[PDB]
Amino acid sequence: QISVRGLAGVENVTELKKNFNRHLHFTLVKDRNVATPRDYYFALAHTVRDHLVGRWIRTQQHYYEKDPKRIYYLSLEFYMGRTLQNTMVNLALENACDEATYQLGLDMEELEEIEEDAGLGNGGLGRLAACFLDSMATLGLAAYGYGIRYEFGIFNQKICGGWQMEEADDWLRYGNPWEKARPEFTLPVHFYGRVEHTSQGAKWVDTQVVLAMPYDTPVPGYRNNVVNTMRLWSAKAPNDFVGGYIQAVLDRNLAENISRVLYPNDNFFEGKELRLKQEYFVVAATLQDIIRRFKSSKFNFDAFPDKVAIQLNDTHPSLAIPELMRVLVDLERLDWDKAWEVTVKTCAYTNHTVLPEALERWPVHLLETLLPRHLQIIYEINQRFLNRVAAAFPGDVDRLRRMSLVEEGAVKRINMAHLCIAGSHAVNGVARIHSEILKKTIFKDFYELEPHKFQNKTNGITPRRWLVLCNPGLAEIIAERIGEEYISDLDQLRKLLSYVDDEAFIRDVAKVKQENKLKFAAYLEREYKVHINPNSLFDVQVKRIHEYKRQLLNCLHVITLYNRIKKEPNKFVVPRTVMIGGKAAPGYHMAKMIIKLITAIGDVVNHDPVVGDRLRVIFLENYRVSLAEKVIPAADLSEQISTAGTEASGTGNMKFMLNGALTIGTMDGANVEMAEEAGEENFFIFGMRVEDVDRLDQRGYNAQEYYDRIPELRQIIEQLSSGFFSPKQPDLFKDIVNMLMHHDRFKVFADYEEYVKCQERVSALYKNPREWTRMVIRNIATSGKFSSDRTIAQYAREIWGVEPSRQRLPA
Amino acid sequence: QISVRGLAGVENVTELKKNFNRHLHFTLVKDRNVATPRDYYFALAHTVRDHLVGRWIRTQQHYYEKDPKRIYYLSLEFYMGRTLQNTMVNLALENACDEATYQLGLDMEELEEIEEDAGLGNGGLGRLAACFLDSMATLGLAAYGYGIRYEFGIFNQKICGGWQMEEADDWLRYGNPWEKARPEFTLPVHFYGRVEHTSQGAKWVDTQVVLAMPYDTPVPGYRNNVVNTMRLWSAKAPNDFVGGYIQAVLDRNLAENISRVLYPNDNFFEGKELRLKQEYFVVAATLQDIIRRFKSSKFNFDAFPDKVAIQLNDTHPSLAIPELMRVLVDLERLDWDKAWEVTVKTCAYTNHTVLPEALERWPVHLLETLLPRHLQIIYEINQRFLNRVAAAFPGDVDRLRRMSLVEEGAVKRINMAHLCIAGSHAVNGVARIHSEILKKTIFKDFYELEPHKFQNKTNGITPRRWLVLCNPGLAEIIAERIGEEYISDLDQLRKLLSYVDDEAFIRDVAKVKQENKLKFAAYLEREYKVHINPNSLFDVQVKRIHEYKRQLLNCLHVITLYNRIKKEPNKFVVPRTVMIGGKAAPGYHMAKMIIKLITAIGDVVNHDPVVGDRLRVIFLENYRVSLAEKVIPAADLSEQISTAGTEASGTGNMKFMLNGALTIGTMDGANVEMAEEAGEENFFIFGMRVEDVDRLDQRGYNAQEYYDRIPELRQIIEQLSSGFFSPKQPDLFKDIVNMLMHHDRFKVFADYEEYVKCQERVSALYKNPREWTRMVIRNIATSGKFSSDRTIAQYAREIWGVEPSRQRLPA
Ligand SMILES: OC[C@@H]1O[C@@H](OC2=Cc3c(O)cc(O)cc3O[C@H]2c2ccc(O)cc2)[C@@H](O)[C@H](O)[C@H]1O
Ligand SMILES: OC[C@@H]1O[C@@H](OC2=Cc3c(O)cc(O)cc3O[C@H]2c2ccc(O)cc2)[C@@H](O)[C@H](O)[C@H]1O
Repeated sequence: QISVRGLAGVENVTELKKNFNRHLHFTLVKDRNVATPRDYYFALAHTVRDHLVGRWIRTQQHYYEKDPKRIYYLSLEFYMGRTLQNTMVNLALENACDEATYQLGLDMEELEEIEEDAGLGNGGLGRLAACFLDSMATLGLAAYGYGIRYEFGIFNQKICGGWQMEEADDWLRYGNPWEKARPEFTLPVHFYGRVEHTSQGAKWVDTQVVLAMPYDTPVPGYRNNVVNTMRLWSAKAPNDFVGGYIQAVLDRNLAENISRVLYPNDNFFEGKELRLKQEYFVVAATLQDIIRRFKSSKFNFDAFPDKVAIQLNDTHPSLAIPELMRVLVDLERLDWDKAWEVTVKTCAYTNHTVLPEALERWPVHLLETLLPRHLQIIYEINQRFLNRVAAAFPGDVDRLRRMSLVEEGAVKRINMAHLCIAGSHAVNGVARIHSEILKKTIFKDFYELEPHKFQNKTNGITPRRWLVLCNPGLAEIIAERIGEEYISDLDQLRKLLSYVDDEAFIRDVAKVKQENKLKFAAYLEREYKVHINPNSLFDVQVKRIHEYKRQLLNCLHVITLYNRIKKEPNKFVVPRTVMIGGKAAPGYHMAKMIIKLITAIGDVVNHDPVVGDRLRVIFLENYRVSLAEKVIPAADLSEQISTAGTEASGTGNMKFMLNGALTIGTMDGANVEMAEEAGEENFFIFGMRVEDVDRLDQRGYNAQEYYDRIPELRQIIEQLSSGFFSPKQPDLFKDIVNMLMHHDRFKVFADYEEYVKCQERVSALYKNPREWTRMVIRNIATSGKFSSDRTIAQYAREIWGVEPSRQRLPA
Repeated sequence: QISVRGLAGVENVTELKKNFNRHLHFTLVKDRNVATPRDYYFALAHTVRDHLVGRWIRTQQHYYEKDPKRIYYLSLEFYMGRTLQNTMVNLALENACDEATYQLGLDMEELEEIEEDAGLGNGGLGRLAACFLDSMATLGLAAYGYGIRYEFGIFNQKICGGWQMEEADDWLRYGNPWEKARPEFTLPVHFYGRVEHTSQGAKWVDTQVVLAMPYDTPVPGYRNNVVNTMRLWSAKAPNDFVGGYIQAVLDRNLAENISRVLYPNDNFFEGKELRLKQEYFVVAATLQDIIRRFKSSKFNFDAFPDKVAIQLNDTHPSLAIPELMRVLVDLERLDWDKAWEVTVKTCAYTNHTVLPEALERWPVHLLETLLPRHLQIIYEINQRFLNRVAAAFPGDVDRLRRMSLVEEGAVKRINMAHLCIAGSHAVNGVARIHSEILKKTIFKDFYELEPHKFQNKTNGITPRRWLVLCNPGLAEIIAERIGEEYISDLDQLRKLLSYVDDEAFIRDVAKVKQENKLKFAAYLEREYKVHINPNSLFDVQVKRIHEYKRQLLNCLHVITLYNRIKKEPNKFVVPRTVMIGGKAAPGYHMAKMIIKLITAIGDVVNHDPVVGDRLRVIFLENYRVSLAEKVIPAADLSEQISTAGTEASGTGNMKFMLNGALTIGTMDGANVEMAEEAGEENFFIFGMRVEDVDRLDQRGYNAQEYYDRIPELRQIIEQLSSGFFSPKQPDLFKDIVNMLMHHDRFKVFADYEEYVKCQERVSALYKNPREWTRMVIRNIATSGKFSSDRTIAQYAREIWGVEPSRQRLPA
């Protein structure tokens, strides 16, 4: 039906129907007469997975015999989403499976809606991991994702009475047809115990054992026949063990609780023991796998960093550094100095945030108890690292205190970021502005000691999931003009600037948007019986709910729009559907209040007969990867409105740009590079830059000043306090008011005026559909930099020391 | 290679090799080069399971369209063992799979050793369930096994320092290739809450929900193309739910603990709340399934007992009676009287023991809390039942007290046996002597009220698992003489009496035994490096360790044999390997002491150079279904030595008889019917009959009398007390001595003298191998009565009201 979806060859189609029917019979043990849509989805999934298998075995045996340098991407999050569509796209089977299912009397897109998200992440860091796996496979890297097979991913969000309610994300209830259990490669992980020092140095003894059972999931490259592996570990009680026999069997649960659930904190450090156990579990099992694979290869650990790269996604797997030192010194019996040389050449660290509340600072007592040998190693790392600091900066005692892996205080803690910098040959931020901030502020001391350590790798997104999968309409009109090479060479989208005056392309770009908006409107109607005006500007802020992301600033604008209509009812305004969605971490009270305020605004705005269909505010329930794939192709305006200096990069920004939305944003994270790529005349940039936030911090942020000088702001704060948006609970939003007036770390009121005025420019442009569409073409055409293929090629060349390849494997 | 194993057709073999290789590639995702024997086992299992699938779908759709009466066998235990061999035998694929694997360079029997027992039972009651499923499928009954999918079956037994140690039976670690998850047919089960009485009668409200997820396993009949279903329920926390979000997700474990582990009590009632929850879980989910299947059939609950039989394996699923009454009255709104008429015509009860410690007597407070509506219904059942008792036996107030479902005392309890008799149209014992005892003693009052209720169904064993699978050598020499109809018509073994003087058959029977003994000796050598003299009489007592089963009496004989050798070293005796095995329930101290005494006797006997290879005592570790299949075909002498009146039936007795062992036993359980079938001249019967035990109970059992009058007994008791068998812990066996001398409920010393003398007759016959073998032929030839096909045909005709059929399904 669509070119970019590939060929429905008569042979391909007849085989797929045959294999579909074989799986329905032998795999599902179902007759055509009793089979539910869920059975049909599973029959298709098994059929599509069969097509991976030959390439999956051949890829791995190609890496065995050719023995390239292996890349290990360690993350406590893989935010993978659904696998069925992505697999069909990367194997060129989408049109064949669509034809095959149609001939069988089935709608493939209804079947796709049955699959559970693999929601094994919180947000950007998690989704980055997932985009990276896709790009490493597409660039033919010998790459392995290593993580935890959480039984429960990020909670399912319900909205009840306008409030977030959390349900368990039981994603494995009907099984996972993609993964292969590898219980034969199960490994032991140790906890607690103590250290004895003997003639053969240190031994870690009297430990409790937890087994790590790996589950392998295929990662297909784009039409290159490469299939890499994501290995996720599952916690299992060891074989051998007052409540007696029954209670001892039930107590197996405690060890298995290690892989039970994803900690739902986005950009926030909660120092829970169980979280620490998850971090060590993934590091200990993974490094045993890496060492085993290293020893059984073509030929001493001198060559270890020429055969191994360990990339640490944030500080979460930071214990890989002391764990690698433990295995090399305590088990392989290397000298400390050689072990340390190997470790630093093997490991690199990615930082994702500058917010102090996000930094991992584990109490020393917890490490003493859980991981006694790791604490000893961390102390020895610290002594030798501070010895090098004293030699470079003699007598700079405060530098010694600031740089230490040990933080003094009521509770002594280990700074895991300091451990990562000390134990890694490369440290990177995730956008140029963030990487510079790292060198200027939080890691200034480390930058001065080792300037060549510090790099930038600007984030990207995979144009497979984030254009070809989610927006086939837009992929199609682009391919019709420039062919298909752009799908793994996204800089070719620059060829689109040649069509900025082409009436046909202009018509087609607006037509695809219109279709995406009618499809999203229909989804909202089907699933939730929510009606939206599809002739409205779709104004979309989707991301985790946080003070720094300033959903509240969006809230102040929505009420401004409502209050201007009530003041001048007869005055024409561009109709808007304002859509906000995202999950609040369960214990983040302010975030849960903000969700309640969005729904409360909706309760007034959406029922005012003076407003009617000119303005709608809706909270999108259960924002996750599959919902991103539906709403982002439907968006006209992308809200990227973080306080300047607070969003390290963002990736949602890059998805919206790729899918034909215009961006309203601050000069923050990758927004700066996106505005540089398209031209700032093609971006709605507003608000304080980093330097203006710093100047305001220097003289003190007084929010009362803004309230006193802006009548429209005062009216809104007064509506919040007096109970206009909570008439039966008039003091409901006291906490939001009090934070905005007195405790606002993110300076919401300081950007209010520039934001409202910038929003006026957005509406002005929207009234001119031709010029709106021409500005959209200028955005899409310059989004190529933001491909994760670009990001990964930089990692491969500048940190891992390996060369990418688009060249195909032979079958 | 062997006729009874079927045809290795060139086409059959080439297909199996093709499907083996397909599963290795697509199912296991493995190359020939990396594949372990475990992978090869799984490739074969998946290949063999594929052959079930067509027959499995067709059988179930045949029952849908033909709508016969359905039989529901409710058991908290299915002791199934391994499935791979049984499946190949029942589909006639054993020789083809053997040839197919041989051509692939693989030993099918090594592959079979990789499969985990489905050890979802304790002993006889559990194994009876399993034999019954096999026979119902072989007799073309529309039968369903309903139970619990325990994550952990009966514990793995290790012997450490001569002591039992329990390990968790992690039978699902590598998956179960036989079962099909049916998460789509998940049902809710309710716990706790309270009852409100409204205008529409009673409602059960404010309950906690646990979901029951069914797993369906195929049950193949013998070469009749019938494939029935065993449905096992798995506990799952409901969708919707101070430790906050993380703790609430971890707390899902508590509801899922319901299907975590099999209670390892054989013939003993432990009143644990979690056990009660398991009983209600299996009853509530099962009866919802039954009611749904009843409503969606060819046509009011009047016809319900013409379409449904519920068979209660012991009192474990006794709550089916009040549960069926709850659904019919509270949900379907039937009058009490009609509901009760339906319930009694639907339900029947099997009793497995007369021992008071085994009877389920649940505290009323526990039922009040867990199952408030069920307690109300049980009270109303009791009132109406005792009203019928008062009318039949006016003024017999003590009869009213003895028959009540309610037992008065410090703790008021419900007698679940009384509930079963009241709520069932049929009650059966499991051997003629046991069924008569029921009518004469524990259920005398009930027999007088309703004599036509009380039946006998003598236990049986499936000659598929217990002859063709385990002893193909013996199956073969029998088929060579009488053909193969005996395999599902076991009374044809009577034709073997024609060969009692045939020199060839006599030679062949002794040759098969000799081969079985060399194969068992080799297994013991391979797995445990234990050496046994294969030219010794194999004297075997395998069953759960209990005082009533009198492993201790076997112990007194072994030491008698040792003490006679030491007294007269030069005197020739028939060499013996004395083998004892079985599990002790973890909390049964006396049972664990007995295991320790068997190993302690071994520690002396097996190292005395005067004894050498003339006598060996060994404890067989981890007695289970797969180990029964190895040792029972190797046995010369079957020990069945329970105190007369205590073993309801036994089934181990019947296995040994089928496999060419002679029996030494009491006139207890089915031993009486086995001696009647073969002729008592062909059995080594000894000891008190029931009437002699009763006479001893009447004047008081004084064990000191026996000790005072039997010098050989006194010597042994003195060896036990003085520390001869525990030299470093001389008082180790004080508890055994004290129980034997003062508290022995099973009168061990009273049968000592007759047992030793009967054992002398066994040895005398063994010295004459021709006459031993002729007596064996007379045993095998008369074992036909003991087929579970015979037992099931009786259930079908005399309780369920359905006609068996050996006729085949068409494909
Ligand atoms: O940001 C400031 C913090 O926010 C809230 O607590 C949490 C912070 C948080 C966040 O800022 C972003 C997230 O994605 C997640 C967060 O989780 C918690 C939290 C607090 C209590 C818990 O039960 C668990 C975590 C506040 O409740 C807390 O007082 C404050 O320290
Ligand atoms: O037979 C007499 C009983 O035996 C032991 O307890 C148990 C009995 C028992 C049995 O006779 C056969 C079995 O298969 C299992 C049995 O389990 C326990 C038992 C006691 C304590 C526990 O922790 C659990 C069960 C004795 O420890 C107990 O004192 C006594 O009442």
